Amino acid sequence: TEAETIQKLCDRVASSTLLDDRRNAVRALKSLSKKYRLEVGIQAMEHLIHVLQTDRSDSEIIGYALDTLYNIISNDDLGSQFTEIFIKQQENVTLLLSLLEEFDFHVRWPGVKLLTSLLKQLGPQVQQIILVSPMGVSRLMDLLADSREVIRNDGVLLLQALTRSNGAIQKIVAFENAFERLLDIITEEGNSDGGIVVEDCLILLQNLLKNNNSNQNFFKEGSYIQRMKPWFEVGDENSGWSAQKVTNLHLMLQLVRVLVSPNNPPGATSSCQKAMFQCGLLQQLCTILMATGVPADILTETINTVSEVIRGCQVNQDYFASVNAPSNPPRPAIVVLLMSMVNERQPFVLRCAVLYCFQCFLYKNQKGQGEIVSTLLPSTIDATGNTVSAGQLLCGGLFSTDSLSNWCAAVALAHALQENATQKEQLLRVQLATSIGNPPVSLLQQCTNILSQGSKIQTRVGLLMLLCTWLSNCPIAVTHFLHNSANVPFLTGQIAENLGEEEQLVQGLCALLLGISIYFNDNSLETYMKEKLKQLIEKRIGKENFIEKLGFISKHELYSRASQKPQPNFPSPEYMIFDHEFTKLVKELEGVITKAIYKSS
Repeated sequence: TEAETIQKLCDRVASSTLLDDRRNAVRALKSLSKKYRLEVGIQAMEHLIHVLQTDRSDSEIIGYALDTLYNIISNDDLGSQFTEIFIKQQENVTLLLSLLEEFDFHVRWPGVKLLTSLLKQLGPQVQQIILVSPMGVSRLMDLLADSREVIRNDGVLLLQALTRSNGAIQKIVAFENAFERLLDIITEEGNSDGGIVVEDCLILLQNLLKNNNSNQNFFKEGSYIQRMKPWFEVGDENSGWSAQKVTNLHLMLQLVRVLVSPNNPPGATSSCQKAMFQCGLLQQLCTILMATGVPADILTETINTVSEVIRGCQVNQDYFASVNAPSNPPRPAIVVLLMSMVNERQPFVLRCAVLYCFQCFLYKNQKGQGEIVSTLLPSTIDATGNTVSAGQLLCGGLFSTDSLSNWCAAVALAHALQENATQKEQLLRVQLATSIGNPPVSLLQQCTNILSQGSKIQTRVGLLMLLCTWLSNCPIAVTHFLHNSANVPFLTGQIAENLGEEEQLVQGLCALLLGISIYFNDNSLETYMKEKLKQLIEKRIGKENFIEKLGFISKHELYSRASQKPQPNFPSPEYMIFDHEFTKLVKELEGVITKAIYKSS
């Protein structure tokens, strides 16, 4: 029986009076830790611990005790329960911290590996023991300063486990110089060309910053954002990028994004956007955005990063508009964006990213909005220099046969109009170039006409989000809409029908559009005053029925997700239904429209 033989090694370790004997026993008990743990765990563990408490004068036996404990605890779920047994006595963890003050390799290295495993398996509990132990975090931070690369590198992994989801420890590590030290490890290792140690440092940096407002502030106020610029100085290569270089650069971009996340306190993102402009980071990122031979996944992530760097920041938005591609007719980055978005051939995730970048370029940027719309107006301002305009590309996508391009172009245009009173009115002057035989038709009416043409649902959702955005807060748009006599009957007909579930969303959007045409109706068009439209709802469809159908939009499965996330990074083309900003409009208007409809007078 092994339970007995290991009991004899246990009693030797415990009772044996000479160091040499105890040591050979621990060494053998080690043999039985790998390939045989369970008894060793339940019968050797407290003796191995006793060797750590006594016997500290012999590095060799301590080494073996820790290697054996590592083997009891680590999984390369037995590992979980042995961890719980180990830490029952919290002094067992503080004893490990004491041992980590020793520099002898055979003590230090296994100590680091064991405490890392404990930390990975029972994070919150082990972290708490370390946090309240005097000098506990300090002794671990100092592992980064060990002369031996193997220890320093395993120290980074330990500190990932220590900092994970622990605000208090993250703040201590920041005060103890972690940002400078980790950035310097990355520089020395060669930035994104630096292999797995760089990846590990970047992961630790993410633990230090993600969901940590105080550390993001420390990062910014410590003038560390400028240290991120060299990371994106990639140019000598641009064909044979290793998988590890891609992994590193992806993490580096994610770090940039943490600092300008739309979910931060607004002042934090804004102040970081400014700092990124001042040290040349934004400019450097736009350089990779316009380079050649950048792997698809980096290109997409870089576009999504630049998006958040510019989002709502006038100086940065204006910088982005000044960026040109290196072509014989210089071509704005914005045009290069829109080309890709409506390119039926490009990868879906790239088309989504380019849409995000365009939305963020326009966000709170009335100047940019007016620049886009003005390319659609009969105004011979020298558009040449770049012959294809942003407006021409959006019209092409709007009326192309590809529903994805229809949706993206309609949403891109809605973002050009949103909260812009002037551009909503300007866009009403746009008349489509019609092909031979066809009568003239306004852009507004043509968008509307497409809704009754057997177009795909996706096409019609996009056009309806556009039309709702256009008419919202714009009585003159409402009048131009209502003045074409086909529009109200069409809307009431669509809403009144008893169609399948997928078609219900279109019905709901039709109800929103009809509601907008009541709520924002200035009663200047005798044919369709508010009371006439309301009586029409009652007769053709019924007031309660109207509201049920209006309610379909916000009750849709994908609506909740679109409302929470600004990024349009849908899983696949069939999920491309709702725009985030559009969800804000529905939230703003559904309630007040509902009240307007139920009102009697």
